[PDB]
Amino acid sequence: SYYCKKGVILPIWEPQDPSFGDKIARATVYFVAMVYMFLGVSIIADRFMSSIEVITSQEKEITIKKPNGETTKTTVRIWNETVSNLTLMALGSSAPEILLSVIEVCGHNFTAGDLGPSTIVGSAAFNMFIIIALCVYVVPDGETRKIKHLRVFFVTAAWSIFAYTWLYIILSVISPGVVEVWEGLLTFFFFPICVVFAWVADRRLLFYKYVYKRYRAGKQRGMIIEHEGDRPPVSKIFFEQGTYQCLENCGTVALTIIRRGGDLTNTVFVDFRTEDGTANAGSDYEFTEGTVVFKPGDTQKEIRVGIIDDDIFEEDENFLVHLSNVKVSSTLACLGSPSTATVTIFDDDHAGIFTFEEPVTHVSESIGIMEVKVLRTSGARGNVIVPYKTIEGTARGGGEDFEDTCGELEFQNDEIVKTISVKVIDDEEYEKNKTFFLEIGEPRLVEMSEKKALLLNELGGFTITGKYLFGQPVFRKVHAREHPILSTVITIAPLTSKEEEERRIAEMGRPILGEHTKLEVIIEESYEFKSTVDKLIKKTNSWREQFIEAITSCFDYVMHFLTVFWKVLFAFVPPTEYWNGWACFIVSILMIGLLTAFIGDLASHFGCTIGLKDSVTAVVFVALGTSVPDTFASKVAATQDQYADASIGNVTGSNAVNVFLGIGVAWSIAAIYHAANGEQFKVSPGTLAFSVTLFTIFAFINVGVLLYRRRPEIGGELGGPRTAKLLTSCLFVLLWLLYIFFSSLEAYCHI
Amino acid sequence: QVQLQQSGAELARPGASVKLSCKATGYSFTSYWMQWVKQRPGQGMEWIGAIYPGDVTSRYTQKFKGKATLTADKSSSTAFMQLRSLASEDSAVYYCARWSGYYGSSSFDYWGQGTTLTVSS
Amino acid sequence: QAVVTQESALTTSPGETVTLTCRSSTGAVTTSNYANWVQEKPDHLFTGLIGGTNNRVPGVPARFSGSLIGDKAALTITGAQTEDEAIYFCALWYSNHWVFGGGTKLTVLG
Ligand SMILES: CCOc1ccc(Oc2ccc(OCc3cc(F)ccc3F)cc2)c(N)c1
Ligand SMILES: [Ca+2]
Ligand SMILES: [Ca+2]
Ligand SMILES: [Ca+2]
Ligand SMILES: [Ca+2]
Ligand SMILES: [Ca+2]
Ligand SMILES: [Ca+2]
Ligand code: NA
Ligand code: NA
Ligand code: NA
Repeated sequence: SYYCKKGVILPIWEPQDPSFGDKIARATVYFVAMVYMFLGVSIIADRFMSSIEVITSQEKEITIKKPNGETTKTTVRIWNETVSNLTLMALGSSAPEILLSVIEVCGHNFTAGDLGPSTIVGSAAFNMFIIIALCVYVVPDGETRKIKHLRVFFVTAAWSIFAYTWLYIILSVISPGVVEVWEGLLTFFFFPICVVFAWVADRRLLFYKYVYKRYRAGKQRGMIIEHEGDRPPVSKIFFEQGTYQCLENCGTVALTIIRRGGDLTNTVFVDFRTEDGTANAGSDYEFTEGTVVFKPGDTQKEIRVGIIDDDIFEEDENFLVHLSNVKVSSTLACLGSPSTATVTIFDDDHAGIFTFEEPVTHVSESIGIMEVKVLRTSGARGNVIVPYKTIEGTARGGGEDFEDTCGELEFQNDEIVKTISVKVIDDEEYEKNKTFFLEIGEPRLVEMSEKKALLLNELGGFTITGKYLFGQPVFRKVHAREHPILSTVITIAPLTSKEEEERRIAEMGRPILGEHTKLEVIIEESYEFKSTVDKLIKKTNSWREQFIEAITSCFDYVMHFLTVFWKVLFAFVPPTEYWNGWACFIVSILMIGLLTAFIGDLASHFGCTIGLKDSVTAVVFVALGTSVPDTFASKVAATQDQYADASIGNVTGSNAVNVFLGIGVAWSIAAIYHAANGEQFKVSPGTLAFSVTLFTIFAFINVGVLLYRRRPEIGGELGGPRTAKLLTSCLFVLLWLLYIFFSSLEAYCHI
Repeated sequence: QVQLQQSGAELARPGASVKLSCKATGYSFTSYWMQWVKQRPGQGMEWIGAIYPGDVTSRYTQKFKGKATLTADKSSSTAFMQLRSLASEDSAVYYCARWSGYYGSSSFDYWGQGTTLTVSS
Repeated sequence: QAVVTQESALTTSPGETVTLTCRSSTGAVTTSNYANWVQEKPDHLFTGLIGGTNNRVPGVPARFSGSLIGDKAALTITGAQTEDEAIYFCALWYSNHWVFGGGTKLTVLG
């Protein structure tokens, strides 16, 4: 229609439907005024977001020690990059969409208008496709940004897409064409679900306290942004060698007998038999007898002797293998040298020697979790319990500089390393040198075979374990803390002085402590934080500063003179330092409310002057103009961070709060107002129905492509290879152009 | 308030066996090691061994390996040391000492009052 | 098999500083010997003073310190009191056993 309803503030330009030239004259005024307001809103919403940054940031005082007597004192602010902090920043930039929907309903006598709901659905398309496409491209070439936290991304992105699906449900599925009171409130009450999940995710899903911390300079004067990062000649027969060597776990030892000399075209018979030395048959090795036949043309024959494995520590032991009874079928063959081989068995059943890698270690306070390796040296036999604890030194830590930890490390069989995780508290100190200690106690062998328990003379209680090791049942020692059935437990419990010697060697293989049993941990300041503060001090009455900054290279002159009216006007906003950011917060949200009252009028009168629908002018123009604050917030996090969580999450967080507060509050107020009059609140579903389904179909394509860029050929959601970088960006811009073109046609009934 | 209280003075004949007790109170008995130490006049002191009552793990010196047997009764929070085949050298004073299990800390924190054993006929 | 050797006795006056020596037969006392210093009062009262060559037991007076001097462990008493008259033993940790010293009969005049 060509008839314009009177706005909240702006009067109707009269007379209506004047001519064709006057429509061009009037619409040019409305378009330029609306674009100038969009320029103003981006300036004030930037300052509104910076005030939110100060409210949610802790203020720290930095002492800067110097070799001279004078030491300068500086105060900074650390803004933690959490999901709970980012969902408030996504809330701050969505104030133009949220306020416009509420103002339009309440301003126009609680009647559903096309401009507000469409600029929220149309903002989702601009946010999901255009902003994400730009974040893919701004990452420098050769660098990727990957979503580290994919469980959180799935839950949040589903909730944002469901927000627009749920909007379809209340308009078309449940009581179509009418919004009920419970429908309006339930839309609003999904917003606290976003808030609680953000708090839950920081506590348990992310463990933000214990991630590696990185610091970057914020956009404000003294703000420092802290985020997550990645934590840094007749024939004769004789043995080949004459002395063979083997481990105990070899299974069999290989001996090579050689017939050499004489004539090969003959048959040679030789007998072999093992004889006990230091190692005894049936206990350390398998007794073996046999006869070796040398065929014509055959020179060497391998024989194999079984080596019996066990669990008990022993010294190096040896046994003898002899050759005898050389014979020839049908002198010619004799017994050569060496005629006897000595096989020496190396034991490997030492339970271990436990030590630290180095005696002194240096960690930064931003490490989060530090992992200290405890090494097991010269043997890894049996299960060994190694107690450990933390000792306070200069770092008095009970949550102050670190978290006290103690316990027992259980080294399994054939396991040679385990780690100790100590939680180091980050305090944002410019200069720090604190010391605490980590010590390991006497190791105890808690799991062994039955015969080893005889040799170690263990007098405790054992429960038989289902595990088997070297063909014997494995027994585990009962601790006092454990309460067993007491029928399950077994007490395994004049020696010949050879068995006494067997016990003495067996105790030589019990677990002991190594060179470094105490670790000194020196907590130091972060190099990244120290360098960040050093960046600040190089380049860093406040009422007066804003007005001097308001008025100040040809391209810069164009932008300066365009926005000089806005910068001077918004220099009357209180400085963010007053009332801990709240003085700036109250005044900024009032001005945002004022300029989106004008935008609602300027967009309304622009459409009806040229016949453009409020659905079309909200999707194309108002949706793009109010997402300028969201675009710069995502772009900075895409480049300056290390991951893509904050950049993509700002898009997802914006999309959710647009529906839940922008439409939830506006339709709650309208439905309640009509219910007090005993009347229904009627919203025409047809315009919004096709828009929200077109978004969700296009959103799954966007989410699908983002998940497809996780392959190692691409490497991450953002950045990546340059040829794939353009294709992802051009596809997502194509999805937005397809959305706004199809939505415009459906508005005009062109299907 | 850690206290280790031992049994009284004991006289035993040569070639016999004897059991000595040390009741520990004021701390968690099963989570700490117990040191057993021997004192003779003019021969300094000799470390007999140690026992961990939680697992009943033991440490001994080669000389006292067969001579002394270290046991625990965690229900009554008592540690026992049994000497077998007594001789004239065994007349001494025996002590129990608390150890936390870590070598950086003191290995002989709290001592018992000492039990004197006399082996004579 | 090692033998730990100490001086037979030490004699000091109240308020002075005394140093007690723990020597190892096999060589130089290291931090892997974990030198312990314990105290025997009259009538068989034993107290553990220092363990781990440096660490001092809670409740021990602050005048007792342990250190490594040269090739031997040392107990330093700064401002010795009249109540410090006792017999001091040093225990050194070898691979699998503790060896105790002879015991210094430290006496303080009164
Ligand atoms: C069912 C819940 O629905 C919700 C839907 C959207 C929501 O908004 C946001 C979600 C994620 C955000 O960043 C993710 C992120 C950032 C980071 F720095 C480190 C790790 C991260 F995973 C930011 C805003 C919220 N809060 C809830
Ligand atoms: Ca409905
Ligand atoms: Ca063997
Ligand atoms: Ca053997
Ligand atoms: Ca073996
Ligand atoms: Ca073996
Ligand atoms: Ca922090
Ligand atoms: Na936003
Ligand atoms: Na916005
Ligand atoms: Na928008």
